[PDB]
Formats: sequence, structure tokens, C-alpha cells
Amino acid sequence: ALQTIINARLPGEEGLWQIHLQDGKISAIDAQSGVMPITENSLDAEQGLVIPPFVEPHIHLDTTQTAGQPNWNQSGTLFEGIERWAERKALLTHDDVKQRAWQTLKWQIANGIQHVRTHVDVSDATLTALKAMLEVKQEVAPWIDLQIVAFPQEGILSYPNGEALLEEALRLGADVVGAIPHFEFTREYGVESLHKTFALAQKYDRLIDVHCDEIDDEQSRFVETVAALAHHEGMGARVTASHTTAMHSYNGAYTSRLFRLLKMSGINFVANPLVNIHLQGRFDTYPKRRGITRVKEMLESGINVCFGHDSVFDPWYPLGTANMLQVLHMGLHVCQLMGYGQINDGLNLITHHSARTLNLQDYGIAAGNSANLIILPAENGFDALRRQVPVRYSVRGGKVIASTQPAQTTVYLEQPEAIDYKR
Amino acid sequence: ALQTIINARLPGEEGLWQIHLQDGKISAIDAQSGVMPITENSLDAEQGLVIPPFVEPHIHLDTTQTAGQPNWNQSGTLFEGIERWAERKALLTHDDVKQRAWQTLKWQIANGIQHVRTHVDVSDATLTALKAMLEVKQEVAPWIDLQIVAFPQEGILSYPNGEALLEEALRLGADVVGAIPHFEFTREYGVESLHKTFALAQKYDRLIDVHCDEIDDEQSRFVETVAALAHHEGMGARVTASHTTAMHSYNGAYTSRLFRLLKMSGINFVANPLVNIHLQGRFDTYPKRRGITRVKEMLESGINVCFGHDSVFDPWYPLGTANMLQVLHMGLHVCQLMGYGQINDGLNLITHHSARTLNLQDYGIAAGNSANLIILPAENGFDALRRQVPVRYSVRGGKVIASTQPAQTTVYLEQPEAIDYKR
Ligand SMILES: O=C1NC=C(F)[C@H](O)N1
Ligand SMILES: O=C1NC=C(F)[C@H](O)N1
Ligand SMILES: [Fe+3]
Ligand SMILES: [Fe+3]
Repeated sequence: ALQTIINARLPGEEGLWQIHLQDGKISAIDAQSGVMPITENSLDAEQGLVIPPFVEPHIHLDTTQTAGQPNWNQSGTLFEGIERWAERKALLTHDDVKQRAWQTLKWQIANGIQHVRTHVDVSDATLTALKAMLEVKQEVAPWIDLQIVAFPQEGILSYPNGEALLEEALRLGADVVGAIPHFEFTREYGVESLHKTFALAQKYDRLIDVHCDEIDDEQSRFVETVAALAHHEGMGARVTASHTTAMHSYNGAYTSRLFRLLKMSGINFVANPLVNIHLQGRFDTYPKRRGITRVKEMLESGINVCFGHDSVFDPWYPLGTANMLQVLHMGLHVCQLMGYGQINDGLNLITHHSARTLNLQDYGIAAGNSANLIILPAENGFDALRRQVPVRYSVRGGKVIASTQPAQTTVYLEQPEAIDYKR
Repeated sequence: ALQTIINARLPGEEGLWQIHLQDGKISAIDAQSGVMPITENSLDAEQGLVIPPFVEPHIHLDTTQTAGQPNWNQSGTLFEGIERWAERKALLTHDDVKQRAWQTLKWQIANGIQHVRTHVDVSDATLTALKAMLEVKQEVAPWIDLQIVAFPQEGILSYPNGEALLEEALRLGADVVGAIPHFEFTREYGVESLHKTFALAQKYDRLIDVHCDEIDDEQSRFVETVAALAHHEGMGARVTASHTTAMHSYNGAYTSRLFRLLKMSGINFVANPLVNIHLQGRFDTYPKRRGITRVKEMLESGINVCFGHDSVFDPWYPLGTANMLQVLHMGLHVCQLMGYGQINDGLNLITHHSARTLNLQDYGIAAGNSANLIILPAENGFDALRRQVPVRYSVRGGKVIASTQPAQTTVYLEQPEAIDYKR
């Protein structure tokens, strides 16, 4: 078994490092003063970057791989997406869900993702997808720690037996309680649905992840209730507000007032760049707003924010290979986090910040932690992002679970020349 | 003791008037048909304007004279101001508060102000400033009738034990119940905080003065709850909505609907020109809104509105000499009340309208009232405002408590010439 990772670069650190492994855990981390020789039982990072695993804080594995079935989302909006999904949800089968979820999970394993939070639509009396996903969770455990959010896609108060079905999903084992206040029939149902969500999370000791204000409506302010209830219950670390795209349209004075509460509450935020740039701004003609939440300001204020892929070939997104560096690339551009340091520090948005969002207790390159880490063939975060590098090796429990032999490009000039796009 | 004020001009009246004094009160007011001779026991207004005392309806004496301690409000916003104040509040001492409050009160006495309403932050378990201010109130009584507002600066529902501390402040003697709905964590807490404020005011028979919608948020409409609760309880005269700067940003249709309720409710409004022009519009780039409430429209609709200084060298305002004519000057410009009559009638915004806001029962130049009046060396309100004249004499209980010997300016041309800036 592997005993050491050598010649590793670490974000924010100078030089090279050696990571000693023992019994599936990291036993010690020591700085090197030069390049170490390879040897049996040593995985050579070759001066590449070593980081804890990529994380997918927000994806829909029950809907993945279904775009165009039975119809396509023509308008490219959240609302038509839900209608198209409703048509597909009526055709679900146990095996159908497991096969599609596993297809995307394999792409995630290949992409160095070892932690995934999937929402599963529980606005369905049969709970077909949830039952299938609970089995997938057990099956994929050796490679990915999968969290399941009981997501009441059609509302808690606005769907028949919505609250009972949400609770049934928790009794069956869902890890996180979801909600979607802006989709409820009225603002009052939206606020009430959040009180019910928090009560269920406290009753069952579960996390919370709300699809919150995913709409270009400057009056959609459910995020303040999510943060206030979390603060009141002293449970911010266990709470996440996904999307908050309406915040892109708020006036600045209200946003400033709100930010004090967001920071005090300690709740987490997920932005989904690939899907948000596609679904938001659809009701504008020109100019057209970007529609991503206030990521730059959250980072400046010390509010935990991270990025999710959200959808992979489904009603809300026709593309994707479940690649977090690609999600990061889109977010940095749309949010204008284009300074050198902002880009270089971008990896935090798909690693550490996402681990905090999932309330992970065993994450990071530190002594005592499980030996879960990935190696990128790049010098730092900036380089990895610019070149959209693959994951050279993914290690879990001290064993290699995925590897990518890099592509080899040659140009035939006066003589052949290898091209690696580096400077 | 003084027996008469002679050669006095009165706002809205033609000619000169004599005000007879007896036992510290005004015994009679009689018109003169010409200039009266001076004599012992007669204070000669010298054809200057005689008015009841200036009033300061909104100031923070617990924070006065603390700008830059320990840090400056860099952004010039309400929100950073509260954060900077929090840092200073942690350093308060009894003597510190009394000394600074008295420094500003002396400037007010010098400026002919005999009625002052100070807010005091009670989001503090030690209630340090409140205890100090209650002593200052007794000490300054011979010169100024000071009202104290128990102001829960960090919220009633959003601060630990906020409601209990607010009530404790009333049990200790605060004259007015305050609130700050737009600073509460949620809109629901904002509305609920107002029900609690009104319940306390009725339980203790106290006045109400809410820091209401002091934010450039077109959705901040707490003023309608303040007015509706006042109307329901039949207590409009005892209620004040301070700031209402959000009203500057409301659409006109909602404002028109709202105005019917504002008039029916009978509540009072305070605008704070010097601070509002500084703190509002801070989230705009260009164009930049003024941010003062709808003073002109309130006056046209017969809704009582008046002006306060708000802050004198503190986290929210780096300037000031506690001068009401200066506050008035700024308000007339920013609110575009620049017609001759509007400027001339401007004195009402810092005298009679403010007295109504404080629910004063002994105010005005009328027989039977206490002999509390000031003399301005000017022909009318327009002249006093244009030349920013000092208070020549301030009389309280029939005795002179302040006087200003005017500056003397001379230009040396072919011959020396006195300049008084008059036409
Ligand atoms: O409500 C939603 N359902 C599915 C999505 F992909 C999007 O995150 N929002
Ligand atoms: O909430 C507030 N505190 C202090 C001020 F000066 C301003 O009136 N508003
Ligand atoms: Fe989603
Ligand atoms: Fe104030």
C-alpha cells in the first residue's frame, strides 16, 4: 500500500511537501528542501498540486441524463424546467434512476470528486427516485460520500401532502431537509414553509439546504428568514441557502443591511454558475443581467460561499461532464473574480468552502485525517484553472481510485514539438 | 425682573408687538402702532423677530462628540455608523456620557433651543448612557426640557434581551419608546417589533418615536404599520416616525395611497437634513438620490413634519454646532422648498411643528403660557434664514438665559463702512 505522497505543492504554501500515510490516514506532513526520489510505495506528485478532494455541493442525480425526455425546455427557464421535469418524473422507475445516477457519479469519481450532495425530488407520493438514491448512496460509498437532500420541488404547502412526504423522506434516511419558498403559491406560504423545514431539521437532527430565491425578483427575500431562523436556533453551520440569485437584483442598501445577518448567522451559500447564467436573465430583453448571487461581496465579507454544477444534461442544463474546474471557470468570469489572486484562490470555492457547506468532519490535508486527496498536474490554482487540467490521481483511504494519463499534443514544425500550453 | 418685550415682530403678523410678562408667564400681547421707547425692565427686540424657542426633535446626546473614536465611519453609511458606535459603546463610562452630553447641550442653550428629544441607545445590558442621561435631564432642567427616547439601536427582536432592556429603560424613566424596524433581521421581526413598541407605550403611558425606514429600500414600508397602529389606538399625537428616508424611493401610486393613512393617523414626522444628505444615496453611483423624506408633499397635505440635527460630531456626522437655522437651510435646499414663502415659513419646521412632535403643552407666544421665547436680529423668517443670524436673546421663565452680541464687520474703502449683509 502507498506510504507517501512526495514532491507535492500545497495552496498558499511555498516549496515542496511530503505527505506520510499510515493505516488509511495522513500521519504527518513534512516540508522538503528539494525534489525527493521516487521509490516503491511512494506516489510522486511531480511538483503538481495536492489538495483535498473536489466537492459537488449541489447536483440533481435523480434528473441527470434526462434532457429532452419526453420534451425539451424551450424557454430555458426554471419554471418550464420544472414542468418538463414533472413530465419525466411520471415515467420514473427504480432502475432508471439508479443507472443514470451511477453514470454521472462515475464521471464525478473520474473528476476527483469524493463528496456529493444530491437533491432528490420528494414531491412524489411514490418516492421512486428517493428509494433508488438511498441504494445508490450505499453502493457508491467506497468512492463517494453521498448526501441526499429531500427536495420538495413543487413546494411544501403548495403540493398535496407536501409536508407529510418531506417528513417521510427524512424517516427513510434523507440527510438534509430542502425547501423552495419562491415556488410556493404565496409569500406567506414561503415563510411558513421555512418554519416547517427548520422544525423538521431539529426534530430529526438533519442539515438544511434551501433552493432559495432562485428567481430574478427583487422582492424575493426568503434568504433573510433562512438566516434568521438559523441564528435563532444556533445552527448556522448546518444550514445552506442554494442559489439566492434574486440577490443579484436587490438594491444595495437592503443588501448591506442583510449582510450583517448573513455573517452573524454563519449559514452557507451555494452559487451554480453554469445553470445560473443559463436560467437567469431570461425575462430581460437587453441589457440582460448575469443573475449569479453576490459571490465577490460574500468572499470580501468572510461569508462562506461555494460553487455547484447543479445539473448534468437535464431539464435545467443541456451540457456538462460534472467537472468542477469548469464550473469554477464560469463563476470566475461571470462574477468578475478575475484578479490573479482571486483566480488562484478560486480552488477554495470547489474544495474547502464546499466541505464546510456539507458540514464535513474529515476533510483536508492534515495529520489525523483520512488519506483522501487528489493530485492536479499544475503549479497552483491559477495554472490548474487556466489549463483546465484533469485529475492525475485521486486517492481515497490511501488507495488510488482514479487516474488520468494526460493527453499528448504535438505540432510538426521544422521539427516535432510537444505542446503543454504552459509559460 | 423683565416686565415687557417691546418692538417685536411676529411671524405671519403685520407691524410691531409688545409682550407683557408677569410671574414668569406671558400675561398679554398687544399691538403697537409705532416704535416704543426702551426703559428699565423692558427687553427691546429692536424690530427683530420674536418666536417661541427653537426645538431639537431628534439628537443623539449619548454619541455626541465621539466621531473617530476608536475608528472613523469610512463609508459614510448608517450601517457602518452603527458598527463604529458599537465599538465606542463598549468604552462608555458614566462621566464620559455626562460630559459630552453637557457640551452639546450648552451649544444648544446658546442657540436658543429650550426643548430637546435625545435618543439613547438601550441595546446595552449595563444601560450606562441611559443612567447618565437621566441625571443630565435633571441637571439641565432650568434651561432645557429634555425628553429621553429608549432607543434599541441594535433591534428589539434581533438583540439579546432587547425587549426586556427596552422595558427596563421605561421603568427607569425614559419618556419615549423607540424602535428600528428596518434594522431587525427580518420584515416579520420589524412588524412584530412595532406591535411590542406600541404595547409598551400604552402600558406605561409614554410617547413613541421610531427610527423608521432609514434606508434607501423601496420595500421598507414600516411607516404604514406605525401609522395604522397609532390610528387603531387613537394616539397619533403621541407618535413620531423619524427619518422615513425610504419614502424618497417609493413609487408615487403607493405613496398617494399611504398619504391618506398618514393624514388620518395624525402621527408626526422628523426629517434630519444634514445627516440624511450624507448617509443616504451611498449605494447609488450616478445619478445619486437625495434621500430625504417627502417633506414638501407632507406640508402640502397638512401632515406635521419638522427637522432635527440628529448627530453632532459622532459616527453618523462629522460636523455641526447644533444650529437649527443651519439644519433648516440644508433642508430647504435639498427638499427644494425655495419659493419665498416656503423659505419664510421655514421657521415652522424648527419651532411649532417640532413642539407638536414632542407633544408639548406649554409652547408658543400666547397669554397664559410660560415666558419662554427667543429674539432673532432679523425682519422675518426669510431674513433670519438667509443671513444665518444668531439668537440675540433667549428668555426662559421671563429671564434671560443666553445672549449673543453680534459680530461687527467693517470694510475699509475710501472710508470705513459697516457691512450687515442686509438689503
Ligand atoms: O428548483 C430547481 N430544480 C432543479 C434545478 F436544477 C434548479 O437548481 N432548481
Ligand atoms: O439608527 C440611527 N442611529 C444614529 C443616527 F444618527 C441615525 O439617526 N440613525
Ligand atoms: Fe438545484
Ligand atoms: Fe437618529
